[PDB]
Amino acid sequence: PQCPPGLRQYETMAVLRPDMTEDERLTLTQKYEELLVAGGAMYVEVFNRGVIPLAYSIKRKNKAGETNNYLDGIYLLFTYFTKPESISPLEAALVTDDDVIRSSSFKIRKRKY
Amino acid sequence: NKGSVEFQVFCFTNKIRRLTLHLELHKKDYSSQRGLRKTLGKRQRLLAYLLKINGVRYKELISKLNIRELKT
Amino acid sequence: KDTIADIITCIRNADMNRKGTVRIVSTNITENIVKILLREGFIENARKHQERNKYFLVLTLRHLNTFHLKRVSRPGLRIYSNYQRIPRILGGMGIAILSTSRGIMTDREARLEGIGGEILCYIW
Amino acid sequence: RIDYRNMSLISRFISEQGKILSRRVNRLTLKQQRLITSAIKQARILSLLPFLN
Amino acid sequence: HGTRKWNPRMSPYISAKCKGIHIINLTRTARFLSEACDLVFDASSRGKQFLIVGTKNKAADSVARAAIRARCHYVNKKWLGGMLTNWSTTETRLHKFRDLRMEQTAGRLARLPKRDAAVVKRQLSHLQTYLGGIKYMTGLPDIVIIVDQQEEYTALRECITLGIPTICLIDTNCNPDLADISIPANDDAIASIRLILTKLVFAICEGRS
RNA sequence: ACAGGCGGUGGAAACUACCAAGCUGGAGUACGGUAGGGGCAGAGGGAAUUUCCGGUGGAGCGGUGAAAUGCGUAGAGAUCGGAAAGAACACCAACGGCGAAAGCACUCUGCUGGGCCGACACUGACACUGAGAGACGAAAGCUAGGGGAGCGAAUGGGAUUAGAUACCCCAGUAGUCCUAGCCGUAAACGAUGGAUACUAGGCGCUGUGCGUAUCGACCCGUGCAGUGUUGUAGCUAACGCGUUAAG
Ligand SMILES: [Mg+2]
Ligand SMILES: [Mg+2]
Ligand SMILES: [Mg+2]
Ligand SMILES: [Mg+2]
Ligand SMILES: [Mg+2]
Ligand SMILES: [Mg+2]
Ligand SMILES: [Mg+2]
Ligand SMILES: [Mg+2]
Ligand SMILES: [Mg+2]
Repeated sequence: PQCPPGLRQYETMAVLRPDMTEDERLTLTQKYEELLVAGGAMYVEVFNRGVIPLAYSIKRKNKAGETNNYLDGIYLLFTYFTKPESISPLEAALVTDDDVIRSSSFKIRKRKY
Repeated sequence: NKGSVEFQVFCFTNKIRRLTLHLELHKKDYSSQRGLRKTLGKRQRLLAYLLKINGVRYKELISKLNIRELKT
Repeated sequence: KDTIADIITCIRNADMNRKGTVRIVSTNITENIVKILLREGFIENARKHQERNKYFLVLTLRHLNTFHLKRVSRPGLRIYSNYQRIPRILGGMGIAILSTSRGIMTDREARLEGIGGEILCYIW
Repeated sequence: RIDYRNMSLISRFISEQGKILSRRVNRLTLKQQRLITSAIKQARILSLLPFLN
Repeated sequence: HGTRKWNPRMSPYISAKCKGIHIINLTRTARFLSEACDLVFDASSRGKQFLIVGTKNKAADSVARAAIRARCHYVNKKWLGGMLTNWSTTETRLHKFRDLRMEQTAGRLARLPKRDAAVVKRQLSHLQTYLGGIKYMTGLPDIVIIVDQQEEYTALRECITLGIPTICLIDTNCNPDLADISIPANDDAIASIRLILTKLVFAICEGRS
């Protein structure tokens, strides 16, 4: 699927907590879609990955103040088109939120190798 | 598009104007400043060529694009 | 820039590498210059062709001497001469290609014609 | 292909300690080698592959 | 010889080429084979002495047998410097070498000790290795033939110094300006050597009359 | 007299120049592809070190050509666990890439500059260099406001020494970092100004095409623009340069 002239292709892979239940990630994936689609966006998709253990331990502090040590987590992956001037809200939300641990927004392109 | 003399000035006039608004924020982008003076210089030698060939086109082009005329 | 300044060198460098062909550019001025070297015996043959609308010429050099050359009148300093100061290179072994109002000729042909002009390059 | 989400292609160009191998032993090209660096450095931040050991 | 070994000097004398290997031209050389055999046939009638310089291992014995057919001379082993240029020292070693063969005839070996006879033995053996085909020269040749340019680079230069015409190895390895007579295509095998060597040695025979 | 200078006069029109039209090879634009640590700004990441908090435990630790200063039973060093901070990015890494230089390397994202090639859109010499002038410009240093882990001018102490205001060792301020601005100097070197044409080759490194080919890429063969190493002619006082010239 091609892109319109007004925007290019981005992608996003996240790292979620392992202890989350089913009902939580439904509201979470729904939170980013309505947030990502509220801005200029087209052709949003959502893949899923398991609880593959992490290569190194993690420290994350919630609003309550306590910290937690993790070893496994739920990975998510997005592939979408958004405008260039509508990505910094996404990256901003992927750091303030406590359910998300890491965030890596990449811009994959065509390469002939 | 065409490659006429007045058309090259129109593209540089937008390329120059596009970079002025950028340097209002990223004033420390001195590498782009070196590129800005090129387009400012390329149009200077083209308009210098347009002048001695035909002055009518010069006064009409500078009037619509709001270009400062050079002394001497 | 000066075309003829490049013409004299493309023939010079060919003799240093000791080649036969030159593939020299064709113009209204060079065709007259080359024409003098044919009659004067400095070049064996010349020949014309084209690859685009532009044109070229192909020379044929001779097989311990060296084909000396020199330019005289440059863009930064033009040199003219009257009839009484027409040079005589090496007592006659060389020649001078100079432009008169009646086209370009050899200095000897100017000695008979009685008209000086703009010396451009000496030959020996 | 060559990217961060591919484990099999990236896992065969790392050392036992998780370091990046040289172009000579990998026998890659320039465009290829520069991406193995990026694909690994990206993945390490994601905890898909450890920084050391 | 190859894309990494072709000298740009031979470019006038190249016709085509193939996968890696090089193809020499047989047309231009045929004129020089005539000019060579014409000059060698004409020179041999006046009674001159010639020389051949062959030290390549593949054609060490071929050049040796090549000299027996005519009254020319060969150089089977290395050049050892100053053979023709430093001829005054060569006459000393040849006058020396000529005498030692007469020294062996006498019964003076008996009165010499064991080790002293060995030195004289190894002395004469060393000169035989390098001064074999020259024992009947008695002067300087007028034309000298080169079988190999690379391995015998020194021999080609003393000819240029003394001003002696010569034949060379004009195949793509070397420079063609060093010899006036030019015969390419001799680095292939003995076929390229014997076909040319026997042909030129043949012309010397009828020229001798 | 010649030669040469000034002025007038009648002719020649190649060249310089002028005037009127033409072309596209130089230059540039529009396109379509493409590599890169180009630059600016904002977010993300780990080890390592240091300090503090405690647990464990008990005499040395640390350093040197040898020693001592120093730290330590008021519990050091070492060893697991934890809080925090600052600065810098191993491996990839070179016969490597980009930039006008100075310089740019952990990751991404945004805005943005320049270069290369292809071709059938176009422009019609719109070019080169550049006195003055202007901009950028390593570290060090200065003026305010912050920050300061580690390393470290200065200054102390312990040694080496006839002496040691040094080399060595233990502690360590400014500074090193960030944001505004000044300073405008370096072996700021390729000790080699820029532009253009011509002038044998050999090896291999990128970028982008073409064709062969396994037409899956690859490989092989060539064009262009670059980047390195040998080297012919030629130059050079010599060393050496040598298609990126010091021809
Ligand atoms: Mg002109
Ligand atoms: Mg005219
Ligand atoms: Mg100046
Ligand atoms: Mg500084
Ligand atoms: Mg200076
Ligand atoms: Mg420097
Ligand atoms: Mg200097
Ligand atoms: Mg300089
Ligand atoms: Mg060299």
